[PDB]
Amino acid sequence: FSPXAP
Amino acid sequence: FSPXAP
Amino acid sequence: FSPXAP
Amino acid sequence: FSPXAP
Amino acid sequence: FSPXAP
Amino acid sequence: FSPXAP
Amino acid sequence: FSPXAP
Amino acid sequence: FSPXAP
Amino acid sequence: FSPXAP
Amino acid sequence: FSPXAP
Amino acid sequence: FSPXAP
Amino acid sequence: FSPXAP
Amino acid sequence: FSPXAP
Amino acid sequence: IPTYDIYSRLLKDRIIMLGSQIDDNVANSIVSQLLFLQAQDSEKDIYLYINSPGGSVTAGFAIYDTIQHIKPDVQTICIGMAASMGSFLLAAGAKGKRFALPNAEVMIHQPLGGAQGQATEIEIAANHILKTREKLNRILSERTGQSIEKIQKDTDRDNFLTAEEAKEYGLIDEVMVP
Amino acid sequence: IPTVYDIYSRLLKDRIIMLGSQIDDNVANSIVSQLLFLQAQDSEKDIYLYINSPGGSVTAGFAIYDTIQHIKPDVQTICIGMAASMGSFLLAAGAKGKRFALPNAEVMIHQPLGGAQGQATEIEIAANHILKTREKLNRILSERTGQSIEKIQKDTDRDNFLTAEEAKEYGLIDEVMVP
Amino acid sequence: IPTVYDIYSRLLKDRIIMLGSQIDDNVANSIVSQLLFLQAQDSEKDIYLYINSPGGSVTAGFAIYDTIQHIKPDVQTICIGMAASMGSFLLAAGAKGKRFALPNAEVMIHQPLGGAQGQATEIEIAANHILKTREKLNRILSERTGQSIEKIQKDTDRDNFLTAEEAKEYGLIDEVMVP
Amino acid sequence: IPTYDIYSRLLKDRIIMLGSQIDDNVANSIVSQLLFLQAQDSEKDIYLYINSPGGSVTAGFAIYDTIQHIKPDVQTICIGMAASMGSFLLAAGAKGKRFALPNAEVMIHQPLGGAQGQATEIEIAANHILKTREKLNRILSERTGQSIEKIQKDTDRDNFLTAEEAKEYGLIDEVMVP
Amino acid sequence: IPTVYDIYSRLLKDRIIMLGSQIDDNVANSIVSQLLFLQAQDSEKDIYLYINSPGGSVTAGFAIYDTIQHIKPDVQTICIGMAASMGSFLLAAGAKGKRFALPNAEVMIHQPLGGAQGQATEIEIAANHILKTREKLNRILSERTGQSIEKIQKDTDRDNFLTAEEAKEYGLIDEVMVP
Amino acid sequence: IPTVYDIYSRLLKDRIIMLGSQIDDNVANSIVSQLLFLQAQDSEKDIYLYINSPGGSVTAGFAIYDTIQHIKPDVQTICIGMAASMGSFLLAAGAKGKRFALPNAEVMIHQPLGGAQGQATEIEIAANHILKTREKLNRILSERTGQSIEKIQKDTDRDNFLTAEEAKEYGLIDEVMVPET
Amino acid sequence: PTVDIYSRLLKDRIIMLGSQIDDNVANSIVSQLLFLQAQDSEKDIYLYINSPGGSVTAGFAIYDTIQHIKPDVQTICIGMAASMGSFLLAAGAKGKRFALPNAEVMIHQPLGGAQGQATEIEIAANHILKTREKLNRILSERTGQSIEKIQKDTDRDNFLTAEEAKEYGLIDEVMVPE
Amino acid sequence: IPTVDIYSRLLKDRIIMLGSQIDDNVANSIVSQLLFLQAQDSEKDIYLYINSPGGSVTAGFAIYDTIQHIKPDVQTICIGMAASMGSFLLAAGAKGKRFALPNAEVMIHQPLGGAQGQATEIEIAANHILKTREKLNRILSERTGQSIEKIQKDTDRDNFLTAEEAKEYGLIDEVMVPE
Amino acid sequence: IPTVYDIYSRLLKDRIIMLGSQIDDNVANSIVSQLLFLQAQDSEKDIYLYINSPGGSVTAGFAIYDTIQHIKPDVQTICIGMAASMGSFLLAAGAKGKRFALPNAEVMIHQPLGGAQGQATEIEIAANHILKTREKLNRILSERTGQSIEKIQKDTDRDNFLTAEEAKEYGLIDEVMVP
Amino acid sequence: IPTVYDIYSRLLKDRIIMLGSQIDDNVANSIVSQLLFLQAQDSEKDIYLYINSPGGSVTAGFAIYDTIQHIKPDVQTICIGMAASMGSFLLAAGAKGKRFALPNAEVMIHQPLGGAQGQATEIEIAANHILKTREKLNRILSERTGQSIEKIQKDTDRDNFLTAEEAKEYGLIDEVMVP
Amino acid sequence: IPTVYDIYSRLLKDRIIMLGSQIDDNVANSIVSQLLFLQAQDSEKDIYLYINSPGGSVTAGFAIYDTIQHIKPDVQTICIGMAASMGSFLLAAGAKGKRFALPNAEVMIHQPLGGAQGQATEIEIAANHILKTREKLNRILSERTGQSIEKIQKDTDRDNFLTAEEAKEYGLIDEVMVPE
Repeated sequence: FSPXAP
Repeated sequence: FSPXAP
Repeated sequence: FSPXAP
Repeated sequence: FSPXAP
Repeated sequence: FSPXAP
Repeated sequence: FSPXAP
Repeated sequence: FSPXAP
Repeated sequence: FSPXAP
Repeated sequence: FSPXAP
Repeated sequence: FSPXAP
Repeated sequence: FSPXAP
Repeated sequence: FSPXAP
Repeated sequence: FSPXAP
Repeated sequence: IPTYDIYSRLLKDRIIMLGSQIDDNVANSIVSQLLFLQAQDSEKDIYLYINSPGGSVTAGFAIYDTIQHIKPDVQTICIGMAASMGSFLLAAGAKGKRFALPNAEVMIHQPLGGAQGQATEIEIAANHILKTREKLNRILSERTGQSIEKIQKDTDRDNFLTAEEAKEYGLIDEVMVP
Repeated sequence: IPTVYDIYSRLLKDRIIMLGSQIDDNVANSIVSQLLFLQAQDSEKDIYLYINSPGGSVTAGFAIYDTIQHIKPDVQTICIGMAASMGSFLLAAGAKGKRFALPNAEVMIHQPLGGAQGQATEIEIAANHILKTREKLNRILSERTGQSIEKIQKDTDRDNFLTAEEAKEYGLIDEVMVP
Repeated sequence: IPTVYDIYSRLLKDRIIMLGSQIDDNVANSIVSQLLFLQAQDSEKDIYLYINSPGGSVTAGFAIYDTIQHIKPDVQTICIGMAASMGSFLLAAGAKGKRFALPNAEVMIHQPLGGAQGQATEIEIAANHILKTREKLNRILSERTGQSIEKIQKDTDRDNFLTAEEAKEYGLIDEVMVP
Repeated sequence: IPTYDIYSRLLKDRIIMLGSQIDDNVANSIVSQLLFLQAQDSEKDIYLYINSPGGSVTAGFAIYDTIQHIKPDVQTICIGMAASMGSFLLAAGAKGKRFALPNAEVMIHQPLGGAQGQATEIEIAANHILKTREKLNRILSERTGQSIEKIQKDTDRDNFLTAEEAKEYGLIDEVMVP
Repeated sequence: IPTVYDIYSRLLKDRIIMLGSQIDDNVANSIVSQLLFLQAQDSEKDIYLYINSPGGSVTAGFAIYDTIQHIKPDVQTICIGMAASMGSFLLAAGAKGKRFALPNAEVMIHQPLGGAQGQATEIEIAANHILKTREKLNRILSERTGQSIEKIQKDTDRDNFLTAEEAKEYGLIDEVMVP
Repeated sequence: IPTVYDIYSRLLKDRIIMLGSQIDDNVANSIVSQLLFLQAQDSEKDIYLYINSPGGSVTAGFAIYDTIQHIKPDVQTICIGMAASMGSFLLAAGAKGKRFALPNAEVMIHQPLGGAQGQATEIEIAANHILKTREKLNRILSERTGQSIEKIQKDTDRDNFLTAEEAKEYGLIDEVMVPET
Repeated sequence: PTVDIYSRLLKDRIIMLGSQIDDNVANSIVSQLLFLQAQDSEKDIYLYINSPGGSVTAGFAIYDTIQHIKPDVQTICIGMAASMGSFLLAAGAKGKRFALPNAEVMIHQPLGGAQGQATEIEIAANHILKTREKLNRILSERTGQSIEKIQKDTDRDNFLTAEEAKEYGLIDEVMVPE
Repeated sequence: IPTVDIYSRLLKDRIIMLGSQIDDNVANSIVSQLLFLQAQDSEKDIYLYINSPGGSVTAGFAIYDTIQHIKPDVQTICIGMAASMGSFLLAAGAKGKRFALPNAEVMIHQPLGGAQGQATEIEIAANHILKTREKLNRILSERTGQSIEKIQKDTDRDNFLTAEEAKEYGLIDEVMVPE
Repeated sequence: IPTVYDIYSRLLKDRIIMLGSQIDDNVANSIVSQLLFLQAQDSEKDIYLYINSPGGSVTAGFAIYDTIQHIKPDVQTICIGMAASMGSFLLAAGAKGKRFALPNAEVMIHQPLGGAQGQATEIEIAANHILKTREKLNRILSERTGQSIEKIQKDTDRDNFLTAEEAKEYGLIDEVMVP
Repeated sequence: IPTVYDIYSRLLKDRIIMLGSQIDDNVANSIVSQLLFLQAQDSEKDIYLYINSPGGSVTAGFAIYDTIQHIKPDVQTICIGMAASMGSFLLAAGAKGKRFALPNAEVMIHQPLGGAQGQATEIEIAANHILKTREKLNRILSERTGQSIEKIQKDTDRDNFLTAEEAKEYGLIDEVMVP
Repeated sequence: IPTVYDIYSRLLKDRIIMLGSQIDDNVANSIVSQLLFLQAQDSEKDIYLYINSPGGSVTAGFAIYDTIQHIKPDVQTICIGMAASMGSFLLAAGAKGKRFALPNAEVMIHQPLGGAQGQATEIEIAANHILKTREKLNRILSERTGQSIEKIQKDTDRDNFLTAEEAKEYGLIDEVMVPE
């Protein structure tokens, strides 16, 4: 799940 | 059940 | 239950 | 059952 | 069962 | 249970 | 069972 | 069981 | 199963 | 099982 | 879990 | 189991 | 478990 | 349940209650009650009240044959439900004297059974059950006035009738009205 | 269930015995006692055995059978609903000329059923016992129906269902009881 | 079933006791009680024990056996249907000359059955007990039948089914009751 | 089974049947029959007929204490089997009046039980069953004339006795001969 | 089982009540009813409560307890066999000077038993309630035996088996009924 | 068990009805029938409802409830051992001034219990039914105890165990029956 | 055991029928037969058979695959070939059907079951008698016995020694140890 | 299931999946995964993805204490469901780095358990679970910024929250919106 | 369990086959395939059949037996722990002079065990099959041990346990493998 | 579950052993084997036993205990989540100065649990044995904690739950592992 | 469970066999195979058998026993945790001077357990068999410990729990293995 996680 | 049975 | 039944 | 038994 | 028992 | 019931 | 009990 | 109860 | 399938 | 199968 | 185990 | 089997 | 087994 | 027990009091008025599934115990009791009533008075009517989902065919025939054997007329009245062998006994009552209450349900269908084992054993059970069906259908035909062809079609699957429909069909003679 | 004396006890006053279940030891001892009781009350008057039974224990059925044959009174047998296996054997055991069935009654004859588990030797013993049982039954059935032992053997190899009219033709009953 | 005096209580009034089931502690206590009651009513008239039973508990069977031998009246035994195991032992326990079977009755003799579970010593104890139990049964059967112990031992090693006629030749009964 | 039922009929002759496993229901019934008979007649012997594999220790002791408490002598007669608590009861009948039939079985052993949970719980259960056994063994010693040390040894595992051996042991006084 | 009236009904005529099973609500409703019935027949004569019980429901026991204390007649308690848990509570509840046990009767005291499953809050409620129940049992026991609450707490922490003599010593009963 | 007429039949002659179990339809049909029979024998003399019950069916409890209030005679209520849930509701329902408990008797009150399975709509109908049932119970308990509906609601949120004395303080009963001597 | 052992025999064209015949077994045996044809369509296949039988349709899956592929499929009964097992033994290329000397062959009629309406039982009975007819027709052709004789000989469980199965025509040779 | 093993592939990216009930197995694995990631790189963030109905409290605390012990920030992301100990662990994420997808469900409630036996054992169990709740509420307070009193009341019964409600409560820092 | 290949697969390379369980179809198939494999690898070297087995299916056991006798390699048999029933049959099936038991091994011989359920006719067929089966076994065992069929029939009537030494005297093995 | 070597095998390369379940014979066989393996690889470097266990079999636990004391390397112990019963015993068994618990870990000590059925003598043997087992546990705990055996006896009488800080004060661990 | 090879296979490489379960046919077949494998690998080097077992099947246990005695290597036995019934019998079967237990390990000796149901004759057979089995176990134990047969008989009559030091005194092991 990026951005931001990662 | 009478009349008629009995 | 009387009155009224019976 | 009569006649005949009994 | 007679005769003989009883 | 008397007295009082009955 | 007699004699002796009873 | 008597004597004493009853 | 050939011939024919395959 | 040879001879004969195979 | 280091430091210290290991 | 040797000797002798094998 | 050595020494001695092994 | 309530109090002689209610059912024993009704038997003294020549009413027999068939209010359960039909097995050998039930048949044995109904057969005995039919024999007893006939032995007390061989000319007064007997009244068979039916609320039953049916059951054992041979048990049901024990009752059927007893009804036909005895001198008294046996009136049949369906209250609630007469299904399967239950509906066959309803039709078994004396001509002119088969009734149902208005909201009673009648259901007809083919016999149910089972078989397991060797092919030959399955064949035997199949020969047997088909023969049982032919016998019931032949008797039902005679009682209802319906053709065998039409009974065979109508019992192929579960077939639910209202009382008024059961009258039209000939399983009973009248719908008992208030 | 219903009373009048309950209904069976009232029929027992008419010398009617009802055999309306599977035949086990309990049923047999009751039937036997009823037969003995009736013979003691009057050893001349007929007893009527009414049969609606899928059969059951062979040894229980034989307790009944030998009791019927032992007592002075003639035992009539009437098949209502069904008489299968030991139930049909008992139907055939009624006094000659006094064996009946209702028109829609099923009669079924077949060979004895059983079972065995264990050692080869124990299976053998069981097998020998059931085969002797079958011969005993067949021999008696032959004598009662007038059929040969060979015909009975063949006809009871598998479940063989008969109408009331076929059982009469076979020799198992004397008469179909018409309305 | 019938009345319902039930039929068994009615028969009891004629000094007839029914052993028509498996022998367990309840059945034995009942048969024992019946025997004692009949002796108290009259200590000279015969008692008649009718046997249709697959047998059962040995100690229960012995409660009955010892009661039979203790009381003054002769106890006739009559096998109807089946007397197996402790049932055939009790058949053979009837007063000498008054032991009977019906023509189609089955008699079966065999060794006692049991179990044992636990430590080697416990199994040993259970083993010794059932072996001593078998020796008691055999010694009494020997005396009742006229057969040797060795013969009883060998003929009970496995289930041994006798006809009425074979039981008579064996000495387990005195007569086949002919109709 | 047969009909006054046969056990009620025997109870009128002061005979009590202990013909099953001993649990609280049985013991409550035997205790009551004992108290009843003593109140009917405080002098005439009672007869306890025993055919039991034993059962609950506290149930058996309810019976045992009642026997000793009441005025009448309680004769005991072993028919079939008397094992465990059943043999302890047999042995408890009035002196000179404890009998077995010739083929009756007597078995003596130690009490049995069970315990689960914490170490402290197991210990409590163990102490309790050990005290129960010493109590039983002491009474049997007094009733048989055997030392405690012999009873301890002879009940360590299941120990079967003939009637004649029970007599020699001191558990009964006589073998009832025909 | 036996008839004399069944035996228990016969003893109830002598004002004897038998608490011979586990204490549940049916048993309590029966014992309560018997107590009220005896008082109504005669409010001066002693009643006799015979106890052979492993205990059971505390609320059910308390229905018995409160009925005993409410009625006028003295209720004697007699332990035969076993009085455990709520069983021993009721034993101790009999009229002072009229609490007995037979010599070999076993008396057991311990803390109440229960369960709780669900939310922490539910568990807390269940725990508070069972702790209050124990405090109520302990207070009454102190008063009936003359032992301090502190000693009852400690001695009931685990299953504590007493001889009849020890029960007497403890003050749970007044006399051992020696023969 | 014992015959004295069985013991309950004997007490029924003294106008004593025993509610000594879980409350289901059979129990209610029986107590209702007893109450109607007693009123028919005599419409003036008090009846006495002895209660030892962990509760049960609300609707069965309400058959007993309405019957009590319908008949002319006062129904006294005596709690022995325990009255929980619908049991305590019936305890509180006795004729005012004639509701008792024995001293070590327990009383317990709490909310109704039920279940629901199926579609969301089904769950909603059952939730609304049970919450309406709880309002109906609480409104009657308010009137009988004298406590507010607000306070009954809070105090039945979880299982709430009362001693006899607390039940009296609460208004569930009128008197703790104490032992004479 | 490795290295797999059955996969190594499959490289030598050896297929093991060493279980109850169900659909998974059939699928596997079929795939193996087809695969072996694909690798080499002239060389013989060896089907080794230790099997109590099973599903008739699954057995026919295997039968039709044997008959359809170009290579001869030898059959060797080891231990037991019963019911559909014995059928498949009999289905091997003529002259190449063996049994080991102590192996067991059993032939019998097919087994099945049916419950429900008389019409459903008729259908199951018809289907199973047709299956038996098909099986007996094929066995007649494979063994050279008449259909009437196969019907008679399969009415009940019929156990044959290796030597008897040769005489009957179910196999060609008893494979004796050199 | 699929290859590209997908979860091991994601672990190469420092993503840990908490996608089931929390029991001792799941904890041992999550704890191990955390320590392993820290050994590889003690500065790169870890990402804990949570779809869990909760489970064991002690198991949940093994994961919790490991998250707080390691140097890396552990981000949490609630996908689907975080209930009970699931929501506790969601809240244990590095501050500023706790997220939920918009349609995720967060539920909080009190610990569940059970107790059986003596009054004293129930007490101990009650005390233990009440202590556990206090420990849970104290830590949840500090993570959310809510008071212990509020946490206590809000968890008295099952309390379901939308992602947005979880953010307002302080259990997460952001609802993760789509591009 | 352990990896040395697995341990059995490692022993297979030295031409050792383990018959270490109950004999059913799966086991027979495995052993048979193993024997065939080893023969094809080398048709002259010995195969060693290690036996610790309570027995099992007769026909499975004959699949193994016929395969042993078919192949060119001598199959040595070694009893470790136990060889009972078809396991002892297989022990005796090894190449004469090369059948061993370890000193504390147990060998047991007995009759075959089976079952049968249904019509007298089906039971007869079952009985006949199992008796034929027993004759087959006994005949083969005779030839192998040098004991007569009459003696084998007597000695297998009941379970008959032999020590290794007794099995050697009997002829079921050639040598006690001594340490 | 994850790979990344499975995770635990990867940790075993760093001399970490995971006791993350109930203690039974299989678990003890693995832990013992791991400890022995590690010591064979390096007889001087520390081993790290991480513990999240509710306890289990005392004899299993002692297999692990004795191995720990036997081998040369220091075994550090780290309680994550829970160490109860035999789990806490082993936590306490770690090298002096190297026994740790994480801040929210739970330690529980209690007496051993067991069972006994059978004859009085058998119960007594089982009682003696579990009492000896307890005294052995308590004595070791005393030596490891610094508490008197009497204090251990009292504090293990029932389930006794300690926080990590309390376990440290008690002497079961040396340090709470702070973040 | 863990990989290093699985851990047991890795110890087998150092001649260590782990008996950590109930003794049944499968465990005995595995241990037998392991023992045979180790003797093939090196006929002279010591084998180490670690025992943590409540016992089990007597025949299964004698498969292991007789394998131990047949092979050339000395088999050291080391009790960790518990060695009960057949487990203690095997402990006692290790090469003399090389039977050990750890200090807190328990050893338990008792008589064989079994079961029979059926005819009196079948019960007799089962009993003779279990008594003979006992006699065989006691005689061997007599020879391994130096205790008389009569003493073994008495001491195995009930469950008899020994500490490691008691089992050394009894002659079931040679040494208690103490820590450094």
